[PDB]
Amino acid sequence: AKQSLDVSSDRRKARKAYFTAPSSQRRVLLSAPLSKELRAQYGIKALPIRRDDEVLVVRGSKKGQEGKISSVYRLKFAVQVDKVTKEKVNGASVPINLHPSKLVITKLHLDKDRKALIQRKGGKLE
Amino acid sequence: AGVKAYELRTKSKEQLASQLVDLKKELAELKVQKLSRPSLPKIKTVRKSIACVLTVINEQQREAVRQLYKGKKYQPKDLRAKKTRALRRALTKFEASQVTEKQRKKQIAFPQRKYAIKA
Amino acid sequence: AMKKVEDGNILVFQVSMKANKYQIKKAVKELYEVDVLKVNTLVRPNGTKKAYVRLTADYDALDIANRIGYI
Amino acid sequence: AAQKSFRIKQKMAKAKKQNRPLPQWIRLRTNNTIRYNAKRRNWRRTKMNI
Amino acid sequence: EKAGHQTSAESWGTGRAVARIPRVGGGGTGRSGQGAFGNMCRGGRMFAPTKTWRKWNVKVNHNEKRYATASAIAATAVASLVLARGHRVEKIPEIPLVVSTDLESIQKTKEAVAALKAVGAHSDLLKVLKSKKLRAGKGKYRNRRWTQRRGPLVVYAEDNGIVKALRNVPGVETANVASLNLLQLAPGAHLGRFVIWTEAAFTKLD
Amino acid sequence: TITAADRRMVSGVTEKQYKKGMKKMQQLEKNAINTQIRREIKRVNFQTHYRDELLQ
Amino acid sequence: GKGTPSFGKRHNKSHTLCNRCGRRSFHVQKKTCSSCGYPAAKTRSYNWGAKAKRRHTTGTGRMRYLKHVSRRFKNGFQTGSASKASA
RNA sequence: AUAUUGGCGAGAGACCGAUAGCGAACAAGUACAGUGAUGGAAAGAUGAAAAGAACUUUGAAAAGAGAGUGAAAAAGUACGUGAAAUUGUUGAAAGGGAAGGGCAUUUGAUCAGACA
RNA sequence: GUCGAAUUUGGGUAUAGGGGCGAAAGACUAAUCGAACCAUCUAGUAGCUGGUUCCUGCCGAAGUUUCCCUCAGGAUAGCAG
RNA sequence: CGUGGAGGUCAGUGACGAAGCCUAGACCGUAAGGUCGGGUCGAACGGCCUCUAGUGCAGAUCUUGGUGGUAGUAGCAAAUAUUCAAAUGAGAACUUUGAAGACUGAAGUGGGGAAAGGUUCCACGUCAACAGCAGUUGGACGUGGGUUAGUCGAUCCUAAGAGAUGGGGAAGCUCCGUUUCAAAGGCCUGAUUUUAUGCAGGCCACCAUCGAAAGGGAAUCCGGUUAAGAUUCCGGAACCUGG
RNA sequence: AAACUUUCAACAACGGAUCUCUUGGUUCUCGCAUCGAUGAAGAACGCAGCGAAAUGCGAUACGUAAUGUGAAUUGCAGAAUUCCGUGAAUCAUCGAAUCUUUGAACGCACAUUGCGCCCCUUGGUAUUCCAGGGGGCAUGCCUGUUUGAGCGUCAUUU
Repeated sequence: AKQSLDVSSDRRKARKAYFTAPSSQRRVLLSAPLSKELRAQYGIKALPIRRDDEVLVVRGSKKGQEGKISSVYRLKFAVQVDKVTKEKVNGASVPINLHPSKLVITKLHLDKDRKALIQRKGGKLE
Repeated sequence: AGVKAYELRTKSKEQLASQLVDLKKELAELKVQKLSRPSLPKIKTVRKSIACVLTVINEQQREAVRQLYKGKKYQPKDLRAKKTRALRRALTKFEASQVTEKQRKKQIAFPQRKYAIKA
Repeated sequence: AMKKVEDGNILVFQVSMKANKYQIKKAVKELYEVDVLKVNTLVRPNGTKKAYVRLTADYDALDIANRIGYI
Repeated sequence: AAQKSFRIKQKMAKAKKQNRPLPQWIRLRTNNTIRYNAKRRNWRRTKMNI
Repeated sequence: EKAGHQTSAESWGTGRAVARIPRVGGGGTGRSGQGAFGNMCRGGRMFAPTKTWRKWNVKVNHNEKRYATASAIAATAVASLVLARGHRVEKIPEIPLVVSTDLESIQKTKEAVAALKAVGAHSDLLKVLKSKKLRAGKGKYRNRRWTQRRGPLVVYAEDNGIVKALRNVPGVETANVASLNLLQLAPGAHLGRFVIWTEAAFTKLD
Repeated sequence: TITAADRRMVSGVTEKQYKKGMKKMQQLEKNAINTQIRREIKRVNFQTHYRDELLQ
Repeated sequence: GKGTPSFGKRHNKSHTLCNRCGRRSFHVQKKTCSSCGYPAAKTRSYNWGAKAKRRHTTGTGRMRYLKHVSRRFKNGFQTGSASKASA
């Protein structure tokens, strides 16, 4: 159980922290797990989602599908994969808000900073 | 777009004054075009640029004044440390440890000593 | 407004509240290059000030009106 | 009162510019609690008391 | 203690044909004219507001407090009262259950649980982990949310890493001979927990 | 000019929703005005000092 | 006569807008605001006003200055500026 | 060492659970009332997700009626569950200045248990 | 009824609560006047009126003594559990 | 017996449907109440040995909220009064135009302002609500546009009064008083032709400020113009003040 | 015999109880010392590509700089090179600035967007009139400076 006196077990405060988090605090909340493919590759488990990652849906009605994130939507705690969508009655298509804890990242989008991210965390990266 | 702040610092005082008369004519153009069309989102960065030039103009002069009051008493009140009014009364560290020469001897003669209890 | 510009040779501006008829007559000459007979002002009941600037007969407000992009 | 002081007239103009309903696009926003304009004032209902 | 009294409410008296409790004065709002200050009124104070000088703790004679924890210790023998709490003891070799002291030096949670099972307490280790249910009250948003049963209690004379080893494994608690809480020897005031005595704790208990 | 109807277009609203949307605002006010007049008529006619023109 | 016919003669404002609290408590003939107290140096309040304090105390406005003092305290009332690291 | 119903930052409970808990869980000292000092509320909840009803027809329209979305419209922005007063429809019975109750059995409707 | 004067009335102004003002009626002082209005002391005090929330079993009264500025109330004894 | 929470236990029940609600359906109990069936419903909850309390309602001219009977009833009756046709519209006793008939009768039911309101003015669209009938009309609803000054007002002056200063009381909030027991101030130019203003004689003693859109007061008229502004805008003809 | 009244169940109404929730309250414990003439607390008026209010801000107006993180904001439009980068963002952090008219509020007033004066600079054929621009002009008290007042007072002298 908890030891430190600086951290809270209060359910009211946890749910207050979560729903009130600013954007830069939510980026860490939206971490998604890497595949059995990549975690032997990059030696790392999860990463904060980014807009261009390629991803596979491992839970829900959309299970088994895959695509590339269109927009990471941080008000809704949602990520929008294109190739996962639902069509309205009048033909306009609408995206399916997914929660990245239910996804798996197949291919990363690497920058200097993203390379630096995997640096700190114990990776190797080719 | 918008100006970058660190690229302006290199510019001289009187270039920026010319830079800023250009950005002002821009709005007088972009506020005429904003009543001919429904929306004109471009007008945001041009008036947040005028604030990025005025920040550097004013930043230069204030550290041109820090240099001509440098290293001497009585500099204008808005260049002084701010702190808080209770902490600007606040006898300075030099007027704190001020001690009469009587105790100054007493301190030196009998200061507090370190010791321990074993054997 | 535009019916005076194209008729009575009068430019109609939204001018700042702090400005008086001396500062207006001076900044019309400076920005738009013109010469002014007369300035009349009123504070609109949204809380802003309107100016009726009547250029001299040496000019045509219609000629300058469309130079800054409205007409 | 047909011949006015500027501090009054400046307060008539602030109440003229709050006199409009909600803009519609506000309702469409995520987590919107707001429904209608609850502070609408009317010269036939509540006098603003200067 | 200011709750409900923040109002200025006078009784309207009589003769206006409504009950005589104090009515909020004023107008134009719709709070105005409604009863106040009573315990029978909406928004008024309660009957007998609770107050913090209610006696909370309780003194118990230190000799009687000791009288109880020497019954709760004599009650962890006598197998029949252990079964009456649960505590599947059917498989255990005998009771009291005295383990070699080396259990006090075990450094790891993985190594500790392997020891309790090897002793034969696994039956009661499973009684927990099967029993976790939500709380049936409003105490679920008061941070009491999850409930469960109480596995064995381990008693050690000297601590080396054994308290942190077993602290994660659910429902299982550890105490020193020198302490022996009653709250941990008779939960709910029901005697006879199943206690695991280390050797050095079972001599020092004398 | 831009005929503020057109502003509503660009803003992400339709000249259709502007009816369906505003008529839900037009009526939802009444449920304030119907909840005020209902609770109101109970205690409003209570009057502090009333002379009772004659009683005998 | 003391009722609805007399309520018709009532058009002249006794009070006008106050500059300090802007509440229209300002009395025209006494030249005094009956809420803040202007033009008195001190701000009118009373310990029997327990609500009417809670209305106007500090924290019910913008706090254009005090807002930042607790932040500015924990740092030590620093001056100068931060330097840099990387990335 | 002591005091602290303010301030800042934290952790907690055998506390209240939207008529309760602060007056205020919501754009609450807010809307509103008064000349003023002052007085001062009401107001939480679709769904996992708007996927918030395209398309057809009658009607001037609101909507209706079908199809459609959804695990469910017995969730349609009057939206979780949806009680009681009270009401409309259908069915049953009753009725000579009230109605309603107790004991008793007949008549009508219903109910098991049991046997076998 | 009175209607050229002890007239009628607008605005400015002065007088504020045991105070003001009154050609006087205890009149008027923001529908409040034999002491205004608003908040606190205040959940003022009441020997006086009203109310006091589930079952069932066993037992079961008193309106009388003495004293009290005591007589719409208490102490005391008696009856009762 | 029942209710809201706490400790224990039944390795209790539950999206294969918890809780709740409706149920002249069944069972147990002397009773408070408990157990089951069916219907609606959707995420939590009980039995028992114990702990604790903001723990049980039919009334209090009880609090809050909702709703009845009365009842399609009381009434929607002052200010003389309307009618035909056409146009619009889905719809006309009520909107619009014409035609009639009337009325206020200039101490007006007209043409303008003061206090007060604050956008009610004007245009276009729209008719859910409001207009105690109706409504295509609206002082409503949604969107817009509109108030132009050297001369008109304020601004200035003082009235009745208010109110700093100097002082004087008062534990103090503040009170007295308004030129008062006050060292209360800046002018007119001569002296200067190093330079501008030293030094010069004389003076003048009223010595804050506030206080009137009806009192005092520098000066503007005619004609035309707008959907809505004009002694302000236009054209013309004047005038005042400071320099 | 219908209507009608009344009782009950069904489905549907009017109404919002009940149950289940909870980014709020409430009480107790722990740590901390931090408002303002260097203009506070409060007030008014303004600021958005489309905002009425709430939160944010001040004509640099939902923010400017700086710093960290490292690719959004999102109702729609938009921006895209700003995407292996001195760099997205209603982001955190915040040390440098801005800070309208006011307010202890200070040139004097203030029911007025009234009325001054002084110094520097600018225009109009102007040291004096008018305009524009920048910096000023409160009271009490303290230490010092300079200029003074008084047969209060000591000398100097002629």
